[PDB]
Amino acid sequence: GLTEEQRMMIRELMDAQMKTFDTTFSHFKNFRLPGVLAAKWSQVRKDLCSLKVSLQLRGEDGSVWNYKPPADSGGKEIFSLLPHMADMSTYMFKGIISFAKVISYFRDLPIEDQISLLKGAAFELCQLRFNTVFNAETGTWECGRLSYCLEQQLLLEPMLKFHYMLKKLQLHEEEYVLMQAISLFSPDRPGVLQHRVVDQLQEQFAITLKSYIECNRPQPAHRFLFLKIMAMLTELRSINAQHTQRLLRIQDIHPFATPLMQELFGITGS
Amino acid sequence: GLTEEQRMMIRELMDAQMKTFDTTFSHFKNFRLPGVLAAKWSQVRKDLCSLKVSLQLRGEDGSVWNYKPPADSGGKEIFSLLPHMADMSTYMFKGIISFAKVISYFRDLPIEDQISLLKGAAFELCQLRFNTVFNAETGTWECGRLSYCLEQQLLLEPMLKFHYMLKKLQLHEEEYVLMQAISLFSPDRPGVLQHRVVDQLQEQFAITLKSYIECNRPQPAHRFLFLKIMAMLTELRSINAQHTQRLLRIQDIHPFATPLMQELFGITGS
Ligand SMILES: C=C[C@](C)(O)CC[C@@H]1[C@@]2(C)CCCC(C)(C)[C@@H]2CC[C@@]1(C)O
Ligand SMILES: C=C[C@](C)(O)CC[C@@H]1[C@@]2(C)CCCC(C)(C)[C@@H]2CC[C@@]1(C)O
Repeated sequence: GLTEEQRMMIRELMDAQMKTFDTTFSHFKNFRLPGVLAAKWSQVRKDLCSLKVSLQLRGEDGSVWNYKPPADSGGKEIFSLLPHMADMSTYMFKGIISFAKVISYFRDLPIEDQISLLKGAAFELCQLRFNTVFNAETGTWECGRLSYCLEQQLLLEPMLKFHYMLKKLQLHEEEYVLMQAISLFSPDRPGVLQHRVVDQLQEQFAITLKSYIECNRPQPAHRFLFLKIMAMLTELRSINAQHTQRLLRIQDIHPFATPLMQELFGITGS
Repeated sequence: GLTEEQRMMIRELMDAQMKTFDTTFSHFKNFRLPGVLAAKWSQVRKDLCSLKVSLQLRGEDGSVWNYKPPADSGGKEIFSLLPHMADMSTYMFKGIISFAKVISYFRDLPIEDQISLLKGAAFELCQLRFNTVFNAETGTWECGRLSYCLEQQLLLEPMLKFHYMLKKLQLHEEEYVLMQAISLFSPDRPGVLQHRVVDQLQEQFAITLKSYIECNRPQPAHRFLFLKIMAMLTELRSINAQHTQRLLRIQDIHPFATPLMQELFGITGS
């Protein structure tokens, strides 16, 4: 059974998730949309083609807008969805930042450790929240009135393979929010000072997740599930590192990062 | 055979059509689009539902936007496409006005007869030009990078039955432009003073059309084609009258007419 203080730990995480995760994306608004009607470039081109999606906008009246992205023809058209994706990423980053500020274990860390942990894990927590709205049967992220549909060679892309593999473990809401906590409290992010405090905090979150699975998942299909989840978190950290490199390469030739993204990625504006 | 001065008549009409009809709609731009995300009303509701279309925007890069209109739920949502349609109608009206100003038979009329003829026939010439880009097999008006697809009970709507019936006569470009001339030079529009001059001008255009068909269409399928075209022009005049009533009813509860539309429909702004 879960100890008393582990139940309180899950409850506060679930509470923060309920307060800061707008599952309907109802307040995602005023976002940009695609307009109507050398070796660096070769690599920026490869960075974007494997993450191509179409976009659908369902209106409150019942109207539907659908956007199909263009094929790569050797021009700026591969950047048509970057302003919108920056707006969605920024909205998601804001929810992740609010999620961390509610958690007591996070407020009690020094503020300049809070910034270091958020800078290192904001992308990972965003991907974990996006997995809960991912439809693996249709390959679409269903974000309330917005839908991002992927245009099985796509599973070669580690980000897409991550979302398909994670969705198939069929995790509970409690397991997702504990994954967010373990990723957020990674002691070994750049600039973390209280690595000792963050380490034992992460260990308690992992122990709680381990005990949660052992108490609520007896089926043979969930054997080694905790170890499967931990391996997924290691893969997500790797995806976070390669995705940061992609963003910085695209930012080099075609700026698109919002001020909040610039802050999280260390861009000073000079 | 066509007389010498009839050949010159067709040539000037064809010349004006070539100069003023942008068949690719390349200069139709900066138009509005639907936003993203009592007994008068009952009749304004019936006026709009039978003319419902979806909208597709093909970009130069290869991207495609598609708009599906909402169903009627008893609200303002039936007016979502009115600003765009007013922009398309205004662009088409401008081409029709430029078409008339090139024709010598039109410039030589007094200017306040030119305004009366344009006020009475601008809608009809617009519909005739739209028929040349109508695809009866798909029910879509293919306007270059824009496509307006109709959402056979629709043939009950006289405007849609007109476009299907006219397209099936498979008229030449010369026959279309002569239809435009006969409609433009209708002597019996409100405010026409030189009804005698306009009458014999229209008669010459009809005689030229009659002679054109007799000289270039010997096939049994084109028997009575001139009489079929003349009957279509009478039907178009009737459609013009009922459509003016629809527009004025919609303008009463939901203003949408551009300044050019207001001028053509006699709205003073007071
Ligand atoms: C900020 C990152 C990028 C490269 O500019 C866009 C990544 C984007 C992203 C993960 C961005 C966040 C929203 C959502 C719908 C989950 C998409 C799925 C499609 C993908 C992978 O292209
Ligand atoms: C100005 C008139 C209206 C009522 O506001 C719109 C009419 C509109 C119209 C004839 C307007 C001109 C362009 C095009 C694509 C031919 C459409 C076809 C669909 C239809 C019939 O709804």
